[PDB]
Amino acid sequence: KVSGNYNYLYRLFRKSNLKPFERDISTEIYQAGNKPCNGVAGFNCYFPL
Amino acid sequence: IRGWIFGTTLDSKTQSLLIVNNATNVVIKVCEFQFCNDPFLDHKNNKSWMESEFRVYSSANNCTFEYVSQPFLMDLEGKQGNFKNLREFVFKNIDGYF
Amino acid sequence: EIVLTQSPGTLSLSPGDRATLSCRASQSVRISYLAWYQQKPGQAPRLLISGSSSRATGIPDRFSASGSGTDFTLTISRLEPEDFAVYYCQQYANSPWTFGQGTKVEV
Amino acid sequence: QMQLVQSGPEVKKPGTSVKVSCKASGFTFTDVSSLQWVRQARGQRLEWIGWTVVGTGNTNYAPRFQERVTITTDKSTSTAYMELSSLRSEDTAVYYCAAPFCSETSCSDGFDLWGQGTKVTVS
Ligand SMILES: *[C@@H]1O[C@H](CO)[C@@H](O[C@@H]2O[C@H](CO)[C@@H](O)[C@H](O)[C@H]2NC(C)=O)[C@H](O)[C@H]1NC(C)=O
Repeated sequence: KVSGNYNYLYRLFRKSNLKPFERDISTEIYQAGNKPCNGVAGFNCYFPL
Repeated sequence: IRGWIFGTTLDSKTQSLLIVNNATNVVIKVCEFQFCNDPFLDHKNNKSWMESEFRVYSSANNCTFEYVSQPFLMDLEGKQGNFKNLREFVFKNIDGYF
Repeated sequence: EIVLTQSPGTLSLSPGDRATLSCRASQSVRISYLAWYQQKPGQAPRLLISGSSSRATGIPDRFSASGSGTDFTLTISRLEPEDFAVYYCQQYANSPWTFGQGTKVEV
Repeated sequence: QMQLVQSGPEVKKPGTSVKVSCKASGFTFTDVSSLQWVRQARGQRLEWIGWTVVGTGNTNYAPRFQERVTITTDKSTSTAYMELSSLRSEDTAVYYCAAPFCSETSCSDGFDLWGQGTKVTVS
C-alpha cells in the first residue's frame, strides 16, 4: 500500500521450536530475564509479534 | 459421563477442545474458552439430573471448528449398579490429526 | 518521575571496616529492578549488584544487597583501599529511568 | 572477548549534527539484546537518554530529548547510530553505550558490558 499495510504479522520469539503443522494464537508477553514479569511491555520481556 | 476437555492450560489464553455429546448431537469445538472452576451439567433440583449450567464456557472470541455428528448410545434416567454398558475410547494426536 | 536520594553523603572510615549505604525512592515500590554502580574517575561506571538479589560476573561477596520496601540498601564488609568510589542507585520499572546523585567514600 | 569498543573524543562546531556509534567484539545485537545510552558531564550526575530494541524496533526517549536525538540499531552490522542535532556547550560530555550479556534469547537484568565512552565537545 502507498500508506503502508501493517496488518501482516509474524511471531518473533518462542520458548521452543514448534512441531510440524502447529499453529499458535497466544499473544502473551515473552520474558527473557530469570525474574518473571507481567502486565505490559518493559524490560527483559516484550511483545512476541 | 458426557464429554471431554483437552488443552494445555485451560485459562482462555490457549486453544482447547470441547467435546460434548449430551442429547442432540456431538459438538466438537476448537476454541479458547474461559473455563470455570467446577464445570458440570448435572446439578438441578432436586434429585433428577438436568442440563443445568450448560454455559460451562463463559466466552469465545475467535476460534476455528464447529463440527456436528450423530450421538452415541445413551441411557435414560439414573440407575446405580448393574452396569450393562462398557465404553472404551482411545485418543491420539499425530501431526495435528486428532 | 522517580528521584533517588543516596545517604550518607560522605564517609570517612578506617579500611577494612563494615559500611552500609541506602537510597530513597518516591515512586511505586520495586525491588528486583534496582542496580548499584561505581564510576571511577577516567573510567566508565561498572555494575556491582543487579536486582538487589543477585551478583554480577566476577563480583566478590564483599557487596551484599538488602532492603524490601521502597528503601534500597547495600553493605560492604571490608573497605579494601581500592573500594573508594562513588555509588549510584538505578531503577528500571518506571517511566524513563533516572539515576541517583552519588555517594562518595573517603579515606 | 566479550568487550565493547567505541570511537574517540571529538570536537565539533555549533549549527552541526553529530553521528555517534559503538561496536562490539564478537557480541551480536540479535533481537533480545537491547542497549542503552548514558551521558556523564564534568562532575555531574549520570543521566539516562534512551534504549532501543534491535528486534522489535521499539525505542524509548527522555521527554527532554524528544526533539533533537535519534537512536537506531543495525543487527547485520551490529551497530548503534545516534544522530544528535544542535549540540550546545551543555551537550559536551562523555557518552557510554551499555548492553547485557544477552545470548540464546536469555539474559539477566544487569548490564555488565560498558564502553569507554566518547568525549564530545562543541564550541
Ligand atoms: C506445548 O505445551 C507444553 C506446555 O506448555 C510445552 O511444554 C513446555 O516445554 C518447555 C520446553 O522448553 C518447558 O520449558 C516448559 O516447562 C513446558 N511447559 C510446561 C507447562 O511444563 C510445549 O513446549 C508446547 N509445545 C510446543 C510445540 O510449543
